[PDB]
Amino acid sequence: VSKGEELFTGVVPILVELDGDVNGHKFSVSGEGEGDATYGKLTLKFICTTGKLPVPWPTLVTTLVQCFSRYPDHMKQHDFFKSAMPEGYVQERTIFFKDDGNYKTRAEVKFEGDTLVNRIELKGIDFKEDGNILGHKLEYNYNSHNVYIMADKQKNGIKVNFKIRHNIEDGSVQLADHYQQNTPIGDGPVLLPDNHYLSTQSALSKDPNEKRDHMVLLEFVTAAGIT
Amino acid sequence: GPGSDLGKKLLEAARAGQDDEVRILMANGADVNAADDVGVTPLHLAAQRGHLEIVEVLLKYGADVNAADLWGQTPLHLAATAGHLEIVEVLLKNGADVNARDNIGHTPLHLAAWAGHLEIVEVLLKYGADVNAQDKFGKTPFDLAIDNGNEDIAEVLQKAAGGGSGGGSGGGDVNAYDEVGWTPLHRAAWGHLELVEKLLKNGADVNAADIDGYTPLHLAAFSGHLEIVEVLLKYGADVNADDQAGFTPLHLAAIFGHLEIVEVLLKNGADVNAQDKFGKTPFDLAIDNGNEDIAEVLQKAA
Repeated sequence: VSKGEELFTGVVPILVELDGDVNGHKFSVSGEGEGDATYGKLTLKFICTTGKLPVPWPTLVTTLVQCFSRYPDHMKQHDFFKSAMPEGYVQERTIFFKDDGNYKTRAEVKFEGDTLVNRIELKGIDFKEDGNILGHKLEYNYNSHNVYIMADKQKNGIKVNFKIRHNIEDGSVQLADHYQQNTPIGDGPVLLPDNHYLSTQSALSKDPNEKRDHMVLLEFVTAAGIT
Repeated sequence: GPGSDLGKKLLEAARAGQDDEVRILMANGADVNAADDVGVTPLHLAAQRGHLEIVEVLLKYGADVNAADLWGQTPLHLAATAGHLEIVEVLLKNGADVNARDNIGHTPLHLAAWAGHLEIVEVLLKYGADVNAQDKFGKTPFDLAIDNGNEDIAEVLQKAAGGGSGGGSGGGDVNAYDEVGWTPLHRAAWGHLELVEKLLKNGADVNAADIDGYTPLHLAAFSGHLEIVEVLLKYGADVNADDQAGFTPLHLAAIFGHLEIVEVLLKNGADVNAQDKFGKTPFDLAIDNGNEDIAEVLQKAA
Protein backbone atom coordinates (compact mmCIF):
# COMPACT_ATOMS: atom_id res chain seq x y z
CA VAL A 1 0.00 0.00 0.00
CA SER A 2 1.06 3.63 -0.56
CA LYS A 3 0.07 7.04 0.75
CA GLY A 4 -1.74 8.78 -2.09
CA GLU A 5 -3.19 5.44 -3.22
CA GLU A 6 -4.83 4.81 0.15
CA LEU A 7 -6.99 7.92 -0.23
CA PHE A 8 -8.75 6.19 -3.15
CA THR A 9 -9.52 2.75 -1.72
CA GLY A 10 -13.22 3.64 -1.54
CA VAL A 11 -15.89 6.06 -2.71
CA VAL A 12 -14.66 9.66 -2.67
CA PRO A 13 -16.89 12.75 -2.96
CA ILE A 14 -16.01 15.15 -5.78
CA LEU A 15 -16.50 18.89 -6.27
CA VAL A 16 -15.74 20.62 -9.57
CA GLU A 17 -15.70 24.41 -10.05
CA LEU A 18 -15.01 25.93 -13.48
CA ASP A 19 -14.66 29.66 -14.19
CA GLY A 20 -14.79 30.22 -17.94
CA ASP A 21 -14.45 32.92 -20.58
CA VAL A 22 -14.81 31.97 -24.26
CA ASN A 23 -14.66 34.83 -26.79
CA GLY A 24 -15.57 37.13 -23.91
CA HIS A 25 -18.62 35.06 -22.88
CA LYS A 26 -18.12 34.53 -19.14
CA PHE A 27 -19.62 31.49 -17.44
CA SER A 28 -19.32 29.30 -14.36
CA VAL A 29 -19.92 25.58 -13.96
CA SER A 30 -20.30 23.62 -10.72
CA GLY A 31 -20.30 19.83 -10.49
CA GLU A 32 -20.61 17.30 -7.73
CA GLY A 33 -20.75 13.57 -7.35
CA GLU A 34 -18.52 10.65 -6.45
CA GLY A 35 -15.59 8.69 -7.76
CA ASP A 36 -14.40 5.17 -7.07
CA ALA A 37 -10.97 4.39 -8.49
CA THR A 38 -11.45 0.69 -7.70
CA TYR A 39 -13.69 0.71 -10.77
CA GLY A 40 -12.35 3.79 -12.55
CA LYS A 41 -15.89 5.13 -12.21
CA LEU A 42 -17.27 8.67 -11.95
CA THR A 43 -20.89 9.63 -11.37
CA LEU A 44 -21.15 13.40 -11.68
CA LYS A 45 -23.70 16.11 -12.43
CA PHE A 46 -22.76 19.60 -13.63
CA ILE A 47 -24.74 22.86 -13.65
CA CYS A 48 -24.02 26.05 -15.53
CA THR A 49 -24.73 28.34 -12.60
CA THR A 50 -24.51 31.57 -14.64
CA GLY A 51 -27.36 30.62 -16.98
CA LYS A 52 -27.03 29.16 -20.45
CA LEU A 53 -23.68 27.63 -21.28
CA PRO A 54 -22.11 29.51 -24.24
CA VAL A 55 -20.32 26.40 -25.61
CA PRO A 56 -21.53 22.81 -26.02
CA TRP A 57 -21.33 20.67 -22.93
CA PRO A 58 -19.28 17.94 -24.63
CA THR A 59 -16.46 20.41 -25.23
CA LEU A 60 -15.97 20.78 -21.46
CA VAL A 61 -15.90 17.10 -20.52
CA THR A 62 -12.14 16.68 -20.51
CA THR A 63 -11.67 19.91 -18.57
CA LEU A 64 -14.23 19.01 -15.90
CA VAL A 65 -9.94 14.10 -12.30
CA GLN A 66 -7.63 11.42 -13.66
CA CYS A 67 -6.71 10.33 -10.12
CA PHE A 68 -9.91 8.25 -10.37
CA SER A 69 -8.56 6.17 -13.25
CA ARG A 70 -8.30 2.47 -12.39
CA TYR A 71 -4.65 1.52 -12.27
CA PRO A 72 -4.49 -2.28 -12.04
CA ASP A 73 -2.24 -3.81 -9.39
CA HIS A 74 0.66 -4.51 -11.76
CA MET A 75 0.70 -0.80 -12.75
CA LYS A 76 0.40 0.86 -9.32
CA GLN A 77 3.97 2.18 -9.60
CA HIS A 78 2.96 4.21 -12.66
CA ASP A 79 0.02 6.15 -11.16
CA PHE A 80 1.26 9.73 -11.00
CA PHE A 81 -2.15 11.21 -10.25
CA LYS A 82 -2.80 9.48 -6.93
CA SER A 83 0.85 9.70 -5.90
CA ALA A 84 0.56 13.50 -5.86
CA MET A 85 -2.31 13.38 -3.34
CA PRO A 86 -3.47 14.80 -0.99
CA GLU A 87 -1.55 17.98 -1.80
CA GLY A 88 -2.49 17.41 -5.44
CA TYR A 89 -1.37 18.57 -8.86
CA VAL A 90 -1.76 21.36 -11.36
CA GLN A 91 -3.24 20.26 -14.70
CA GLU A 92 -2.70 22.58 -17.65
CA ARG A 93 -4.00 22.09 -21.17
CA THR A 94 -4.22 23.69 -24.54
CA ILE A 95 -7.10 22.24 -26.58
CA PHE A 96 -7.04 23.08 -30.30
CA PHE A 97 -10.37 22.71 -32.07
CA LYS A 98 -9.56 21.92 -35.69
CA ASP A 99 -10.38 24.90 -37.93
CA ASP A 100 -11.66 26.82 -34.89
CA GLY A 101 -10.44 28.41 -31.65
CA ASN A 102 -8.67 26.94 -28.64
CA TYR A 103 -9.17 26.46 -24.92
CA LYS A 104 -6.38 27.04 -22.44
CA THR A 105 -7.04 25.69 -18.95
CA ARG A 106 -5.33 25.57 -15.59
CA ALA A 107 -6.75 23.39 -12.84
CA GLU A 108 -5.72 22.47 -9.33
CA VAL A 109 -6.80 18.97 -8.30
CA LYS A 110 -6.40 18.21 -4.60
CA PHE A 111 -8.15 17.09 -1.45
CA GLU A 112 -10.01 19.63 0.67
CA GLY A 113 -10.87 17.64 3.74
CA ASP A 114 -12.28 14.34 2.49
CA THR A 115 -13.47 15.77 -0.87
CA LEU A 116 -11.44 15.68 -4.08
CA VAL A 117 -11.75 19.14 -5.67
CA ASN A 118 -11.05 20.17 -9.26
CA ARG A 119 -10.87 23.98 -9.57
CA ILE A 120 -10.40 25.22 -13.13
CA GLU A 121 -9.85 28.48 -15.01
CA LEU A 122 -10.62 28.24 -18.73
CA LYS A 123 -9.96 30.84 -21.42
CA GLY A 124 -11.22 30.33 -24.97
CA ILE A 125 -10.21 32.51 -27.90
CA ASP A 126 -10.46 32.81 -31.68
CA PHE A 127 -13.68 30.81 -32.00
CA LYS A 128 -15.85 31.36 -35.06
CA GLU A 129 -19.35 32.56 -34.22
CA ASP A 130 -20.64 30.25 -36.99
CA GLY A 131 -18.37 27.38 -36.00
CA ASN A 132 -19.37 24.11 -34.39
CA ILE A 133 -18.62 25.34 -30.86
CA LEU A 134 -20.19 28.78 -30.64
CA GLY A 135 -22.79 27.62 -33.18
CA HIS A 136 -23.78 24.66 -30.99
CA LYS A 137 -23.53 22.06 -33.76
CA LEU A 138 -22.08 19.26 -31.62
CA GLU A 139 -24.20 16.25 -30.75
CA TYR A 140 -24.91 15.70 -27.07
CA ASN A 141 -22.84 12.52 -26.78
CA TYR A 142 -19.27 11.40 -26.33
CA ASN A 143 -16.82 8.90 -27.76
CA SER A 144 -14.24 6.51 -26.32
CA HIS A 145 -10.63 7.68 -26.40
CA ASN A 146 -7.09 6.57 -25.74
CA VAL A 147 -5.12 8.93 -23.52
CA TYR A 148 -1.33 8.74 -23.86
CA ILE A 149 0.80 9.38 -20.78
CA MET A 150 4.55 10.07 -20.67
CA ALA A 151 6.86 11.06 -17.86
CA ASP A 152 8.45 14.49 -17.90
CA LYS A 153 11.32 13.60 -15.55
CA GLN A 154 12.98 16.97 -16.10
CA LYS A 155 9.90 18.70 -14.64
CA ASN A 156 8.93 16.06 -12.03
CA GLY A 157 5.59 15.63 -13.76
CA ILE A 158 3.88 14.04 -16.74
CA LYS A 159 2.88 15.06 -20.23
CA VAL A 160 -0.39 13.80 -21.72
CA ASN A 161 -1.54 13.86 -25.35
CA PHE A 162 -4.74 12.70 -27.01
CA LYS A 163 -7.29 13.56 -29.67
CA ILE A 164 -10.95 14.00 -28.71
CA ARG A 165 -13.55 13.31 -31.37
CA HIS A 166 -16.78 15.36 -31.18
CA ASN A 167 -19.65 14.15 -33.37
CA ILE A 168 -21.20 16.96 -35.44
CA GLU A 169 -24.93 17.06 -36.08
CA ASP A 170 -24.38 16.74 -39.85
CA GLY A 171 -22.42 13.47 -39.41
CA SER A 172 -18.83 14.79 -39.53
CA VAL A 173 -16.43 14.82 -36.56
CA GLN A 174 -14.80 17.84 -34.89
CA LEU A 175 -11.26 17.11 -33.73
CA ALA A 176 -10.11 18.60 -30.40
CA ASP A 177 -6.34 18.12 -30.07
CA HIS A 178 -5.33 17.94 -26.37
CA TYR A 179 -1.89 18.91 -25.05
CA GLN A 180 -1.60 18.43 -21.30
CA GLN A 181 0.96 18.68 -18.52
CA ASN A 182 0.59 17.87 -14.83
CA THR A 183 2.91 18.97 -12.05
CA PRO A 184 2.66 18.21 -8.33
CA ILE A 185 1.67 20.96 -5.94
CA GLY A 186 3.71 19.50 -3.11
CA ASP A 187 7.40 18.82 -2.70
CA GLY A 188 6.95 15.18 -1.72
CA PRO A 189 8.14 12.49 -4.12
CA VAL A 190 5.75 11.37 -6.85
CA LEU A 191 5.59 8.40 -9.18
CA LEU A 192 6.96 9.13 -12.66
CA PRO A 193 5.52 6.54 -15.06
CA ASP A 194 6.77 4.60 -18.02
CA ASN A 195 4.82 5.41 -21.17
CA HIS A 196 1.29 4.00 -21.09
CA TYR A 197 -2.32 4.84 -21.89
CA LEU A 198 -5.79 5.24 -20.45
CA SER A 199 -8.91 3.92 -22.19
CA THR A 200 -11.99 6.05 -21.57
CA GLN A 201 -15.74 5.64 -21.90
CA SER A 202 -18.34 8.29 -21.10
CA ALA A 203 -22.07 8.84 -21.41
CA LEU A 204 -23.83 12.18 -21.17
CA SER A 205 -27.45 12.46 -20.16
CA LYS A 206 -30.07 14.83 -18.79
CA ASP A 207 -31.89 14.98 -15.46
CA PRO A 208 -35.63 15.31 -16.23
CA ASN A 209 -36.16 17.21 -12.97
CA GLU A 210 -33.41 19.78 -13.60
CA LYS A 211 -34.46 23.15 -15.03
CA ARG A 212 -30.95 24.62 -15.20
CA ASP A 213 -28.52 24.05 -18.06
CA HIS A 214 -26.72 20.92 -16.98
CA MET A 215 -24.90 17.68 -17.84
CA VAL A 216 -25.13 14.26 -16.18
CA LEU A 217 -21.90 12.30 -16.73
CA LEU A 218 -21.08 8.62 -16.24
CA GLU A 219 -17.43 7.80 -16.87
CA PHE A 220 -15.22 4.71 -16.71
CA VAL A 221 -11.43 5.00 -17.16
CA THR A 222 -8.79 2.28 -16.96
CA ALA A 223 -5.03 2.45 -17.33
CA ALA A 224 -3.18 -0.15 -19.38
CA GLY A 225 -0.10 -0.71 -21.52
CA ILE A 226 2.39 -2.05 -18.95
CA THR A 227 3.06 -5.80 -18.77
CA GLY B 1 -38.98 18.63 5.38
CA PRO B 2 -39.62 15.90 7.98
CA GLY B 3 -40.04 13.21 5.34
CA SER B 4 -36.96 13.97 3.26
CA ASP B 5 -35.05 14.35 6.53
CA LEU B 6 -36.15 10.82 7.45
CA GLY B 7 -35.44 9.62 3.92
CA LYS B 8 -31.95 11.05 4.12
CA LYS B 9 -31.32 9.31 7.44
CA LEU B 10 -32.52 6.07 5.86
CA LEU B 11 -30.20 6.54 2.90
CA GLU B 12 -27.30 7.01 5.30
CA ALA B 13 -28.29 4.08 7.50
CA ALA B 14 -28.62 1.77 4.49
CA ARG B 15 -25.24 2.89 3.15
CA ALA B 16 -23.67 2.34 6.57
CA GLY B 17 -25.25 -1.06 7.17
CA GLN B 18 -27.06 0.09 10.33
CA ASP B 19 -29.78 -2.56 10.48
CA ASP B 20 -31.38 -1.37 13.74
CA GLU B 21 -31.43 2.24 12.52
CA VAL B 22 -33.15 1.11 9.31
CA ARG B 23 -35.86 -0.66 11.30
CA ILE B 24 -36.48 2.38 13.49
CA LEU B 25 -36.53 4.85 10.61
CA MET B 26 -38.91 2.69 8.59
CA ALA B 27 -41.17 2.32 11.63
CA ASN B 28 -41.11 6.12 12.05
CA GLY B 29 -42.26 6.75 8.49
CA ALA B 30 -39.09 6.83 6.39
CA ASP B 31 -40.10 5.98 2.83
CA VAL B 32 -38.36 2.84 1.56
CA ASN B 33 -38.47 4.46 -1.90
CA ALA B 34 -36.82 7.69 -0.74
CA ALA B 35 -34.63 9.05 -3.53
CA ASP B 36 -32.07 11.81 -3.23
CA ASP B 37 -31.62 14.53 -5.87
CA VAL B 38 -29.73 12.14 -8.18
CA GLY B 39 -32.20 9.25 -7.92
CA VAL B 40 -30.28 7.10 -5.43
CA THR B 41 -32.47 5.01 -3.12
CA PRO B 42 -31.75 3.09 0.08
CA LEU B 43 -31.85 -0.12 -1.92
CA HIS B 44 -29.13 1.20 -4.27
CA LEU B 45 -26.86 1.84 -1.30
CA ALA B 46 -27.58 -1.34 0.63
CA ALA B 47 -27.02 -3.36 -2.53
CA GLN B 48 -23.86 -1.47 -3.44
CA ARG B 49 -22.25 -1.76 0.00
CA GLY B 50 -23.15 -5.41 0.59
CA HIS B 51 -25.78 -5.18 3.35
CA LEU B 52 -27.96 -8.20 2.63
CA GLU B 53 -30.38 -7.99 5.56
CA ILE B 54 -31.18 -4.37 4.75
CA VAL B 55 -31.69 -5.26 1.08
CA GLU B 56 -34.20 -7.90 2.17
CA VAL B 57 -36.16 -5.68 4.56
CA LEU B 58 -36.34 -2.84 2.04
CA LEU B 59 -37.67 -5.23 -0.59
CA LYS B 60 -40.11 -6.74 1.92
CA TYR B 61 -41.70 -3.33 2.48
CA GLY B 62 -41.99 -2.37 -1.17
CA ALA B 63 -38.72 -0.88 -2.35
CA ASP B 64 -38.59 -0.63 -6.15
CA VAL B 65 -36.13 -3.30 -7.23
CA ASN B 66 -35.62 -1.63 -10.64
CA ALA B 67 -35.20 1.98 -9.50
CA ALA B 68 -32.61 3.75 -11.66
CA ASP B 69 -30.45 6.67 -10.61
CA LEU B 70 -29.51 9.50 -12.97
CA TRP B 71 -26.73 7.41 -14.46
CA GLY B 72 -29.13 4.60 -15.26
CA GLN B 73 -27.86 2.33 -12.50
CA THR B 74 -30.21 -0.11 -10.77
CA PRO B 75 -29.37 -1.86 -7.50
CA LEU B 76 -28.48 -4.98 -9.52
CA HIS B 77 -25.86 -3.02 -11.50
CA LEU B 78 -24.19 -1.93 -8.30
CA ALA B 79 -24.34 -5.33 -6.60
CA ALA B 80 -23.02 -7.04 -9.72
CA THR B 81 -20.15 -4.56 -9.99
CA ALA B 82 -19.27 -4.93 -6.30
CA GLY B 83 -19.31 -8.74 -6.18
CA HIS B 84 -22.22 -9.24 -3.76
CA LEU B 85 -23.43 -12.67 -4.82
CA GLU B 86 -26.27 -13.21 -2.34
CA ILE B 87 -27.69 -9.75 -2.98
CA VAL B 88 -27.59 -10.32 -6.74
CA GLU B 89 -29.62 -13.49 -6.18
CA VAL B 90 -32.12 -11.77 -3.88
CA LEU B 91 -32.60 -8.95 -6.38
CA LEU B 92 -33.26 -11.35 -9.24
CA LYS B 93 -35.67 -13.40 -7.10
CA ASN B 94 -37.55 -10.14 -6.48
CA GLY B 95 -37.89 -9.24 -10.16
CA ALA B 96 -34.77 -7.19 -10.90
CA ASP B 97 -34.42 -6.56 -14.64
CA VAL B 98 -31.49 -8.81 -15.55
CA ASN B 99 -30.72 -6.79 -18.70
CA ALA B 100 -31.17 -3.25 -17.42
CA ARG B 101 -28.78 -0.79 -19.09
CA ASP B 102 -26.82 1.97 -17.41
CA ASN B 103 -26.24 5.13 -19.47
CA ILE B 104 -23.16 3.61 -21.13
CA GLY B 105 -25.23 0.58 -22.12
CA HIS B 106 -23.78 -1.81 -19.55
CA THR B 107 -25.97 -4.64 -18.42
CA PRO B 108 -25.24 -6.27 -15.05
CA LEU B 109 -23.49 -9.04 -17.02
CA HIS B 110 -21.13 -6.46 -18.54
CA LEU B 111 -20.22 -5.15 -15.11
CA ALA B 112 -19.79 -8.51 -13.41
CA ALA B 113 -17.64 -9.76 -16.29
CA TRP B 114 -15.61 -6.53 -16.28
CA ALA B 115 -15.09 -6.63 -12.51
CA GLY B 116 -14.19 -10.33 -12.44
CA HIS B 117 -17.13 -11.92 -10.55
CA LEU B 118 -17.54 -15.40 -12.04
CA GLU B 119 -20.30 -16.75 -9.80
CA ILE B 120 -22.34 -13.62 -10.47
CA VAL B 121 -21.81 -14.03 -14.22
CA GLU B 122 -23.19 -17.55 -14.01
CA VAL B 123 -26.18 -16.48 -11.90
CA LEU B 124 -27.01 -13.71 -14.34
CA LEU B 125 -26.84 -16.10 -17.28
CA LYS B 126 -29.19 -18.48 -15.45
CA TYR B 127 -31.68 -15.62 -15.01
CA GLY B 128 -31.71 -14.80 -18.72
CA ALA B 129 -28.87 -12.30 -19.13
CA ASP B 130 -28.17 -11.49 -22.78
CA VAL B 131 -24.65 -12.70 -23.53
CA ASN B 132 -24.63 -10.79 -26.83
CA ALA B 133 -25.57 -7.39 -25.40
CA GLN B 134 -23.34 -4.59 -26.61
CA ASP B 135 -22.86 -1.34 -24.76
CA LYS B 136 -22.82 2.00 -26.55
CA PHE B 137 -19.18 1.42 -27.52
CA GLY B 138 -19.91 -1.98 -29.05
CA LYS B 139 -18.41 -4.02 -26.21
CA THR B 140 -19.95 -7.31 -25.14
CA PRO B 141 -19.42 -8.76 -21.67
CA PHE B 142 -16.93 -11.11 -23.31
CA ASP B 143 -14.95 -8.16 -24.67
CA LEU B 144 -14.77 -6.51 -21.26
CA ALA B 145 -13.75 -9.74 -19.55
CA ILE B 146 -10.88 -10.16 -21.99
CA ASP B 147 -10.03 -6.45 -21.76
CA ASN B 148 -9.47 -6.89 -18.00
CA GLY B 149 -7.77 -10.29 -18.22
CA ASN B 150 -10.69 -12.27 -16.78
CA GLU B 151 -9.98 -15.43 -18.75
CA ASP B 152 -12.22 -17.84 -16.82
CA ILE B 153 -15.18 -15.51 -17.36
CA ALA B 154 -14.31 -15.09 -21.04
CA GLU B 155 -14.31 -18.87 -21.44
CA VAL B 156 -17.76 -19.13 -19.85
CA LEU B 157 -19.22 -16.29 -21.90
CA GLN B 158 -18.02 -17.58 -25.26
CA LYS B 159 -19.62 -20.97 -24.59
CA ALA B 160 -22.88 -19.29 -23.55
CA ALA B 161 -22.80 -17.36 -26.83
CA GLY B 162 -22.53 -20.65 -28.70
CA GLY B 163 -18.90 -20.08 -29.70
CA GLY B 164 -17.41 -23.23 -28.18
CA SER B 165 -14.46 -23.55 -25.85
CA GLY B 166 -11.25 -21.52 -25.97
CA GLY B 167 -12.63 -18.05 -25.22
CA GLY B 168 -10.15 -17.50 -22.40
CA SER B 169 -7.50 -17.05 -25.09
CA GLY B 170 -9.50 -14.46 -27.07
CA GLY B 171 -12.21 -14.31 -29.66
CA GLY B 172 -12.37 -15.88 -33.08
CA ASP B 173 -11.28 -12.88 -35.17
CA VAL B 174 -7.67 -11.76 -34.90
CA ASN B 175 -8.67 -8.74 -36.99
CA ALA B 176 -11.71 -7.64 -34.96
CA TYR B 177 -11.55 -4.00 -33.97
CA ASP B 178 -13.30 -1.77 -31.49
CA GLU B 179 -14.56 1.79 -31.81
CA VAL B 180 -11.04 3.23 -31.47
CA GLY B 181 -9.86 0.98 -34.26
CA TRP B 182 -7.76 -1.20 -31.95
CA THR B 183 -7.17 -4.79 -32.96
CA PRO B 184 -5.78 -7.49 -30.68
CA LEU B 185 -2.36 -6.65 -32.11
CA HIS B 186 -2.66 -3.03 -30.97
CA ARG B 187 -3.35 -4.27 -27.45
CA ALA B 188 -0.52 -6.82 -27.57
CA ALA B 189 2.04 -4.30 -28.82
CA TRP B 190 2.45 -2.84 -25.31
CA GLY B 191 4.94 -5.55 -24.30
CA HIS B 192 3.12 -8.89 -24.84
CA LEU B 193 5.75 -10.39 -27.12
CA GLU B 194 4.47 -13.97 -27.14
CA LEU B 195 0.96 -12.81 -27.98
CA VAL B 196 2.23 -10.52 -30.75
CA GLU B 197 3.96 -13.52 -32.30
CA LYS B 198 0.89 -15.73 -31.90
CA LEU B 199 -1.47 -13.11 -33.38
CA LEU B 200 0.75 -12.55 -36.40
CA LYS B 201 1.04 -16.31 -36.95
CA ASN B 202 -2.77 -16.48 -36.80
CA GLY B 203 -3.26 -13.86 -39.50
CA ALA B 204 -3.23 -10.51 -37.70
CA ASP B 205 -3.03 -7.46 -39.96
CA VAL B 206 0.38 -6.07 -39.08
CA ASN B 207 -0.37 -2.62 -40.55
CA ALA B 208 -3.84 -1.99 -39.11
CA ALA B 209 -4.19 1.69 -38.19
CA ASP B 210 -6.39 2.88 -35.31
CA ILE B 211 -8.78 5.83 -35.31
CA ASP B 212 -5.85 8.18 -34.64
CA GLY B 213 -3.75 6.58 -37.40
CA TYR B 214 -1.47 4.51 -35.14
CA THR B 215 -0.23 1.10 -36.23
CA PRO B 216 1.02 -1.53 -33.80
CA LEU B 217 4.54 -0.42 -34.77
CA HIS B 218 3.82 3.11 -33.53
CA LEU B 219 2.56 1.79 -30.21
CA ALA B 220 5.54 -0.53 -29.81
CA ALA B 221 7.93 2.34 -30.51
CA PHE B 222 6.03 4.62 -28.13
CA SER B 223 6.14 2.00 -25.37
CA GLY B 224 9.75 1.04 -26.09
CA HIS B 225 9.55 -2.69 -26.89
CA LEU B 226 12.50 -3.55 -29.09
CA GLU B 227 11.66 -7.23 -29.56
CA ILE B 228 8.08 -6.42 -30.61
CA VAL B 229 9.32 -3.81 -33.09
CA GLU B 230 11.62 -6.45 -34.55
CA VAL B 231 8.83 -9.01 -34.87
CA LEU B 232 6.40 -6.52 -36.42
CA LEU B 233 9.00 -5.58 -39.04
CA LYS B 234 9.76 -9.25 -39.69
CA TYR B 235 6.09 -9.82 -40.53
CA GLY B 236 5.92 -6.82 -42.89
CA ALA B 237 5.12 -3.76 -40.79
CA ASP B 238 5.34 -0.52 -42.76
CA VAL B 239 8.42 1.08 -41.23
CA ASN B 240 7.31 4.56 -42.36
CA ALA B 241 3.61 4.35 -41.53
CA ASP B 242 2.17 7.81 -40.93
CA ASP B 243 -1.16 8.44 -42.71
CA GLN B 244 -3.13 10.76 -40.39
CA ALA B 245 -0.85 9.85 -37.49
CA GLY B 246 1.28 12.91 -38.24
CA PHE B 247 4.53 11.07 -37.38
CA THR B 248 6.37 7.82 -38.07
CA PRO B 249 7.62 5.20 -35.63
CA LEU B 250 11.10 6.68 -36.07
CA HIS B 251 9.86 10.02 -34.71
CA LEU B 252 8.57 8.31 -31.58
CA ALA B 253 11.78 6.37 -31.00
CA ALA B 254 13.80 9.57 -31.32
CA ILE B 255 11.65 11.44 -28.79
CA PHE B 256 11.78 8.78 -26.11
CA GLY B 257 15.42 7.75 -26.37
CA HIS B 258 15.08 4.17 -27.66
CA LEU B 259 18.42 3.81 -29.43
CA GLU B 260 18.13 0.14 -30.36
CA ILE B 261 14.67 0.76 -31.80
CA VAL B 262 16.02 3.68 -33.84
CA GLU B 263 18.74 1.45 -35.27
CA VAL B 264 16.33 -1.38 -36.11
CA LEU B 265 14.01 1.07 -37.86
CA LEU B 266 16.88 2.52 -39.90
CA LYS B 267 18.10 -0.95 -40.85
CA ASN B 268 14.57 -1.65 -42.12
CA GLY B 269 14.37 1.45 -44.33
CA ALA B 270 13.03 4.16 -42.03
CA ASP B 271 13.00 7.59 -43.68
CA VAL B 272 15.21 10.10 -41.85
CA ASN B 273 13.71 13.05 -43.76
CA ALA B 274 10.10 12.39 -42.73
CA GLN B 275 8.53 15.47 -41.15
CA ASP B 276 5.84 15.29 -38.49
CA LYS B 277 2.94 17.73 -38.51
CA PHE B 278 5.16 20.42 -36.92
CA GLY B 279 7.80 20.02 -39.65
CA LYS B 280 10.23 18.10 -37.41
CA THR B 281 12.43 15.23 -38.56
CA PRO B 282 13.46 12.47 -36.15
CA PHE B 283 16.86 14.16 -35.93
CA ASP B 284 15.18 17.43 -34.87
CA LEU B 285 13.23 15.58 -32.18
CA ALA B 286 16.30 13.78 -30.86
CA ILE B 287 18.02 17.16 -30.52
CA ASP B 288 14.95 18.68 -28.86
CA ASN B 289 14.81 15.82 -26.36
CA GLY B 290 18.55 15.73 -25.61
CA ASN B 291 19.05 12.23 -27.04
CA GLU B 292 22.68 12.46 -28.14
CA ASP B 293 23.35 8.85 -29.22
CA ILE B 294 20.21 8.86 -31.35
CA ALA B 295 21.03 12.23 -32.89
CA GLU B 296 24.49 10.97 -33.85
CA VAL B 297 23.07 7.86 -35.55
CA LEU B 298 20.45 9.86 -37.45
CA GLN B 299 23.04 12.41 -38.53
CA LYS B 300 25.21 9.56 -39.80
CA ALA B 301 22.20 8.09 -41.64
CA ALA B 302 22.36 11.29 -43.73
